[PDB]
Amino acid sequence: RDNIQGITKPAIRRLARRGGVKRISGLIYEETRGVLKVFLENVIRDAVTYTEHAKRKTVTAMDVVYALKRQGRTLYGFGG
Amino acid sequence: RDNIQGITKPAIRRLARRGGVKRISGLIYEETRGVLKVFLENVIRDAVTYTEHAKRKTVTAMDVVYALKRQGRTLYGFGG
Amino acid sequence: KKPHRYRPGTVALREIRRYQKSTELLIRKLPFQRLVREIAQDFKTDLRFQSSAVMALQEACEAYLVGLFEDTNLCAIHAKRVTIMPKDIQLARRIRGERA
Amino acid sequence: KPHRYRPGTVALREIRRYQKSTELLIRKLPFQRLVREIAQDFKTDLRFQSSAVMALQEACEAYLVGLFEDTNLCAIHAKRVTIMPKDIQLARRIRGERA
Amino acid sequence: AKTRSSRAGLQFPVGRVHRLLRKGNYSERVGAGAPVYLAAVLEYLTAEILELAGNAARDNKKTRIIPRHLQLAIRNDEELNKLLGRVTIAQGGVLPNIQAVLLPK
Amino acid sequence: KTRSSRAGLQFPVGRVHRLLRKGNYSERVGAGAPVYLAAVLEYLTAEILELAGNAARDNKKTRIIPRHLQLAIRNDEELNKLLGRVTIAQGGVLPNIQAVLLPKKT
Amino acid sequence: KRKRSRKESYSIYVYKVLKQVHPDTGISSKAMGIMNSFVNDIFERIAGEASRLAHYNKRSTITSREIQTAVRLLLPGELAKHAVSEGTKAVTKYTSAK
Amino acid sequence: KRKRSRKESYSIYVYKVLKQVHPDTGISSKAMGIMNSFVNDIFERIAGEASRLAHYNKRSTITSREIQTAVRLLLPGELAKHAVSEGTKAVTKYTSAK
Ligand SMILES: [Ca+2]
Ligand SMILES: [Ca+2]
Ligand SMILES: [Ca+2]
Repeated sequence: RDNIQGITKPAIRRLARRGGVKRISGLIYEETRGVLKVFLENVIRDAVTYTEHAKRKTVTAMDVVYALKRQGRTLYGFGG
Repeated sequence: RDNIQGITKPAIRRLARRGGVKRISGLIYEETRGVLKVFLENVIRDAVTYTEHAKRKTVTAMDVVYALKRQGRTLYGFGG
Repeated sequence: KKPHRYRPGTVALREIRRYQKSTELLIRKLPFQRLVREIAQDFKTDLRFQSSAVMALQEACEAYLVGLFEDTNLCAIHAKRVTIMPKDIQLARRIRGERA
Repeated sequence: KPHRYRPGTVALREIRRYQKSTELLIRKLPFQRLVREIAQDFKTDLRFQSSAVMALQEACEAYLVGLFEDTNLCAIHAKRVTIMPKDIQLARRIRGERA
Repeated sequence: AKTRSSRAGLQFPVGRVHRLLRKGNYSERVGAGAPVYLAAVLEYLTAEILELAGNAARDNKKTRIIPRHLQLAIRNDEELNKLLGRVTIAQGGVLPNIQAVLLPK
Repeated sequence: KTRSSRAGLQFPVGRVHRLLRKGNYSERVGAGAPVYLAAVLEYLTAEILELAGNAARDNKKTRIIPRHLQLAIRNDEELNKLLGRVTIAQGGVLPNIQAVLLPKKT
Repeated sequence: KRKRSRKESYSIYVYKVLKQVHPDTGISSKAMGIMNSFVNDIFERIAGEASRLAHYNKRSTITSREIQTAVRLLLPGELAKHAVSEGTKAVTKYTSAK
Repeated sequence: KRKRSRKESYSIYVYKVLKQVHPDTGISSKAMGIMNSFVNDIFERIAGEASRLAHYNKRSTITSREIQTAVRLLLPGELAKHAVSEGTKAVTKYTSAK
C-alpha cells in the first residue's frame, strides 16, 4: 500500500480551503499528491544527507531545518 | 526629461519579442517602465551602498555584480 | 415540511473562513509519518526520526501547499474561473520556478 | 495592389530574429542616462564604470526577457495571445516580487 | 552592572554575540563596536515584533503570545513581511483572505 | 614535485587550498579538501566546455562564446538546474515559440 | 545524569524585552521557538553580509561599520532607519561607558 | 609608468581543460569571463556548504568529507556522481603519491 494515498482527499480540500480555494477539480488530488511527493523527496534527500554526514541513524529536527533553508523555505520554531 | 521614457516602445517590444510575446497590449509599455524602474532602484540601491562602504565616488562592475547576487540575480561575466 | 439544503458553494466558503481562522495541522498525522519513512527508505534504510523532526517536515509540507493553493487560485481566477485544476497548479509551479 | 503581411507573421519573424541573436535590445545611451538619474537620488556626483552600467543592462534585459516568457505563459493560460498588465502583475505576484 | 550589555544599556548579550562572530567563520578579526551594534539591532527587531504580536494577543483576550499572534503581526506589517518573505512560521496558519470573485453578491 | 601533479589535476590544488584558508570558511582545513574541491571544479568546468564546444562546432565555429555556453547549459537538464538563477551575459535565450502561436494547419 | 549538554538560547532576553514593551503579557514556548529562530536567522544574515563586505574590501576586521552597512542591505526602508538609529545609539552610549 | 596589479584567474586552467576536451576549440575573452565567474561561484557554494556542515557538527576543520557531502547537496544527480567519482580519485591519487 503506497502511503501517499493516505494523504486523503478530505485533507487536500482542507489545505486548499486555507488557501482561499472554493471549487476544486477531482483530478487535482492525483496532481497534489505527486507535487507533495516531489517536495518531500527533495527535503528528505537533504535531511538524510546532513544525517548521513553526522554519521547518525536518527534524523533530527535540525536535519530538517538545514534542508528547508537550503530549499528556500526557511522554518521557525524547530530551532533556527 | 527624466529618461524613463527613453526606454522606448520599440525597445520594450524587442525585449518581449525575445521573450516569446506575439501581441502586446498598449498599456504594457507604461507598466514595463514602472517594473524596470523598480528593478533598477533596488539593484542600484545595493551597488551604491557597497560603493559608499568602499569609501568611493565611482561605482564598479563588482558593486553591481555583488548587488545582483543579493537580489538573487547572479550575473556571470563582469567579474567575481 | 421543508428539507433546507445549502447551495453548491456555501460550505466551501464557510470551510475557508474556518481554516484560515485556525492553525492546527490539516493532514492526519499518522499517514504523513509513515509516508515520510517511505520516502526516507529510498535514500537510507533503518532510519529513526525525532517526533519534532517529523512535525518540522509536516509544518513545511502544509504551509508549502497552502501557499501553492493561494497562487493556484489566482491562476484559476486569472483564467476567468473558480475551479482550480492541474493546469493551474503547474503554471504556478513553472512561474515559481520548480520545473523546466 | 501591393503585398502586405498577415498581422502576426512579422511578429513571428521578430521573435525568431531576436531569440537567435544576443545583442542588447535597449538603446545604450538612454539606458545609461536613466541609470545615473536613478542613482543620483541615492548619492549625488556618483561616477560609473562603463562595465558597471553594461552589467546593470545585461541583468535588466535578461530579467524582463524572462518576465515576458512568464507573462506570455500567463497570457496563454487565460486562452489569450496578447500580454496584459494583469499577466505581468500575476507573474510578479507568483514570483513573490509583488504581494 | 559590570557587563558590556549593561554599558550599552542593552538587554541582548553583547558578550555572547562577540564570541559567536569569532566562532562563526566570518572574518579573521572583530571590533568591540560590532557586537554592541549587532546586539542593539537584534534587540530592536525583537522589540518591534513583540510590541506588534503583544497587541495581536491583546486582540484575542489572551495574555500569552502563540505562533498565530506572531504570524498576524508579521504578515499585516508590510516591512516585516518583506523581511520574512521566505519564512514558514509554524502553527501560524495564514492571513484571513478570500478573493472577491469567489464571494456571493 | 607539485601538489596538482601529485593529484593529477589541471586545477591548482594549492590556490584552492589558500583560497579555502583565506575565505573564512573554517578554522582549519584538511589536506584532501583542496584536492577534492579542485577535482570537482575541474570536472564541472570540463562538463560545460565539452557541450559548449559542441554547440560552437554546431555553429560551424572554432572559438566558444557566451552563446555557446548558454545553449549547452540550458539544453542540459542537470546543468540548467545547477545554474538555474544564473544570468549568463550575452548568451541570449533558446529558440522557443509556444505552439499555440504557430501557423494554422502547419 | 545532569545531561542535555547545556544548550544556549536568547529566551531570557526575549523575556526581558517583552516585559519592557508589554510588562503584562507573556509568551508560549512554541512562540519562543519562533522568536529564537528569528533572532538566529537575522544574526546569521547580518554576519554573513558583514563578512562579505569586509571580504570585498580586503578588510580582515568586521567593525561596527560593516554591520551598519549590512543592516542597510538586508532590512527594508523604515525598519533599516531605526535599526541603524538604535545600533549607533548603543555604540555612542558604550564608548562613553569606557 | 607602473605595472598593473595582479588579478588572478582560472583562465589558464580552463584552457588546459578545454584543450583536453576539444583540442581544436578556442574560446572568446567574454566566454572566459563567464567560465571564471562559473568556478568562483561553485567554489563559493561548495565551500559555503562545507563551512556550514562543520559548524553544524562543531568541527573546526573542513576535511575532504565536508566537501563530498556539500557536493551531493548542491549538484544534480548524474553531475554529482561523476563529481564524487573524480574528487574521490583525486585524493586517492595524492595520498598514494605522498
Ligand atoms: Ca527624479
Ligand atoms: Ca532627483
Ligand atoms: Ca585564522
